[PDB]
Amino acid sequence: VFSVLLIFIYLLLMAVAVFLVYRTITDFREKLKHPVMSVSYKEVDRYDAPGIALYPGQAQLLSCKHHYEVIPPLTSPGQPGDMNCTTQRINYTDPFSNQTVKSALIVQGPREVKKRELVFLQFRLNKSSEDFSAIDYLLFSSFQEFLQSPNRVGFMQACESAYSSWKFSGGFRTWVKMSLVKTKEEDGREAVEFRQETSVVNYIDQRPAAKKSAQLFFVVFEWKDPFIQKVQDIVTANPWNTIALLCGAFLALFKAAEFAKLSIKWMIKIRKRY
Amino acid sequence: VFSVLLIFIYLLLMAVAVFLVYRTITDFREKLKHPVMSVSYKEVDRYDAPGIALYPGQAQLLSCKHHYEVIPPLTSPGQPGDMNCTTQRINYTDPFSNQTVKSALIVQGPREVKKRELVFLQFRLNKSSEDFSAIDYLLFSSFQEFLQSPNRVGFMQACESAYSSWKFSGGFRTWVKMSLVKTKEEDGREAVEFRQETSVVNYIDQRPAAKKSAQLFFVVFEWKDPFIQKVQDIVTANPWNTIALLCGAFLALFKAAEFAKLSIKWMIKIRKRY
Amino acid sequence: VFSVLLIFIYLLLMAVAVFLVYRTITDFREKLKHPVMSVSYKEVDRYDAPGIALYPGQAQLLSCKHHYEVIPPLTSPGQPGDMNCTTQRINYTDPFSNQTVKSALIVQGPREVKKRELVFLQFRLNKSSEDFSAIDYLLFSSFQEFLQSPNRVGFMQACESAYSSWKFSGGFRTWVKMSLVKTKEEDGREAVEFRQETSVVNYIDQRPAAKKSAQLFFVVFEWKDPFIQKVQDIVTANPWNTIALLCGAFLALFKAAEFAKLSIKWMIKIRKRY
Ligand SMILES: Cc1cc(-c2ccc(/N=N/c3ccc4c(S(=O)(=O)O)cc(S(=O)(=O)O)c(N)c4c3O)c(C)c2)ccc1/N=N\c1ccc2c(S(=O)(=O)O)cc(S(=O)(=O)O)c(N)c2c1O
Repeated sequence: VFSVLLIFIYLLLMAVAVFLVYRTITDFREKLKHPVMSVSYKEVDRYDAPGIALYPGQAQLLSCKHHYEVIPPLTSPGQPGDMNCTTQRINYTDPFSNQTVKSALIVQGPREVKKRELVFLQFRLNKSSEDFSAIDYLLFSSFQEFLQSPNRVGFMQACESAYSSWKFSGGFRTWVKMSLVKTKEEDGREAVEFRQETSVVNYIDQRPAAKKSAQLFFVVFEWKDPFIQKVQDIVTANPWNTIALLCGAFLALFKAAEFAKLSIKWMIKIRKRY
Repeated sequence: VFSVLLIFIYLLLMAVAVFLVYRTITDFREKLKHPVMSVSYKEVDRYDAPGIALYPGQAQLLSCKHHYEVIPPLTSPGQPGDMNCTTQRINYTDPFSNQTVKSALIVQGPREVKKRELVFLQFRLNKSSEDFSAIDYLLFSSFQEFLQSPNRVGFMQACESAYSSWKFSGGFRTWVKMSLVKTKEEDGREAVEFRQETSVVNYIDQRPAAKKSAQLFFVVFEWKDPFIQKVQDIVTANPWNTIALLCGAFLALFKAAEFAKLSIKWMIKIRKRY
Repeated sequence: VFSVLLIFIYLLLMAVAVFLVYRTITDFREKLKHPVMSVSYKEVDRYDAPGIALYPGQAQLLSCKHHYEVIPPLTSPGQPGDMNCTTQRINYTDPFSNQTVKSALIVQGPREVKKRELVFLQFRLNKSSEDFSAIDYLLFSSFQEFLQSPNRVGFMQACESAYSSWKFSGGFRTWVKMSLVKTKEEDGREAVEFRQETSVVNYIDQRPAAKKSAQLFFVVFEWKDPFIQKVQDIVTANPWNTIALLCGAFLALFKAAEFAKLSIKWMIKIRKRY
């Protein structure tokens, strides 16, 4: 049976090999899916001029100011003037219904983050029967790409279908801080997405001191921090390394079996002593 | 007196082996206490009816509409009517103080994200000496489960102790989104957590145009996107692979020692040439 | 030509070795640029008192109270009283411009999260021509460390440079919630950051019911959850040469090649049999 004992060592080795193979294959199956993610933060000297698409509707733009200081100056309510920005009016068909042309007002944003550059926009809307005043706006990465790239309808259609719009209220100013997150998929595209944290500041009617009762909106756009987020869905399943380790483990089993065979020859000598 | 020269590389090799073992055990110990995080997404054609747990207390319900258009239509002030919602009133002893009982009403939330159906409901509360108005509310995964599972009080106690209880103001509309994140514990249980980003839009007192001083609440629940987040806690450095790695390193080190000793025998022949 | 064919195993071996070296070099050179992020949550029985800094300017505090009960009490606004907080006024020059000296107040935060401790602060401000009333506040890890550490101006300069400041409006309260995120940087250092999610509730003017129309701001500070969130970036393998890995793989592969070539020598015996 001693022959069967050496084959018993061999069968233990084979069972270990079977367990190793099945464990490794199921581990590789699991690791192919459920990839882990990594986040890296980069710094930018000055953000690329972003694009803000407003949808005022029946409300006209009173004053747009590109203010460098982090403290905007005083304002004269309902006083047209002080327009030193860039604006383009567009008529594009929303993909949702292909029946309502959603007029858009496209405006350049702030670039110099380190000088706390910000954009101040004032809007006036004559009282109506809406019962709820709101404005919806959208953000996209670059404005010069929009201006230069032909078929602007196409670019903003892609923007609207891809990104999301979050409306700001009326009757009190809204402070908006933007942040950029870049994600890479299997196709190697650096998709850019925007995030914002809002902080509404109430507006005082004491300054007007009039009976007009006309709703006013104020928006402030600013860059939160120079840091840009970059999320990568990293993959830790390397077929070549796993195959190399599998072969190494197989040959380790075989060579440990050779060591055990040398020990079993020692034991054969032992038996010969007895 | 050269056997020590032959064993010099042997002792260096054993030092290498000790260093490798210490480093590997330290790495495994560090890895067993620092699990990694992963995130996954999916496209879902129809969400499961989420829970609604408004706690009016002393404010009655005037209207609750299950709209299917992203833009709710015009609404008159006050004038209760148009009840097209499913409601269930439940009383349960608090799970924190066991002193007070908070009467709650449960509503069925939007299901179709693709049609972007919203639920728009409004409450009014007569003048009171509170001087501050606000209504609590919390969400849970499903409403049909709660309707069917007996011993409701226990389910609500668990939901309240687990899910966060948010608060929405009174006096203007609070467009509230939703989003689901699902996590798997080491046991294997699936825990679903709600998170959302509210958006406040102001009311207008012109529509009432009366001296009533009555609160007019307004809430709009809506699904954000057809993406359900999953967070997974991946554990790296499984033990069998590490053991196989260490054994293979030992075998390779010993075979390198044997090859080096054969080459040292050749070099000793060379020395014999001198 | 049979000699070359006998070495053909060697040609394939050299190709495999080139591929393996290139793949491992590129992979482990690419694995340092983007490490892997890991997260965890720690439960804390009771937080360390944090320091809450405010910049009232022309505003004067009216009442600061700690409230262990979840529901804060109701009072008559406009009457100073019930001051049960600790404050240490400071006057320091900001780092951004080194020209504006900004007097700042500091108050003790809520410690016992389990007992539901919330800090209630009332501020009063006379009507002016500002047209936009807001107060910006900051959070630092522990007020006590500030009291103990000399050169306190330096501590707040560092705090202002590091942390971000977000303001709350004037006219309705704000129920600020706080949470702590700890991240370890590569240089053996731990950084603590504050996160929050505001929730504004409208304030009712019925209590004054007078023509003064003075501005009142109400702030509540609470702890979101006792959990502290730690995030750390960790690497994969840090050998800087990983010479042992590929060396052992190569030696194992070469010994396997030697055994297969002995088998091919048996095959040479075969060919001799023809
Ligand atoms: C020594 C060392 C090892 C590792 C490490 C290596 C591998 C690994 N996991 N996986 C694999 C996978 C496959 C393997 C294969 S294959 O399947 O056939 O391909 C074969 C073989 S083998 O049979 O040849 O052994 C393997 N061992 C394989 C393997 O280990 C893991 C998880 C870890 C990592 C680090 C490491 N030594 N690190 C050092 C080592 C030294 C450092 C030194 S020192 O002055 O030299 O003391 C200084 C400094 S400092 O100046 O920055 O302070 C350091 N940072 C030092 C340092 O970081």
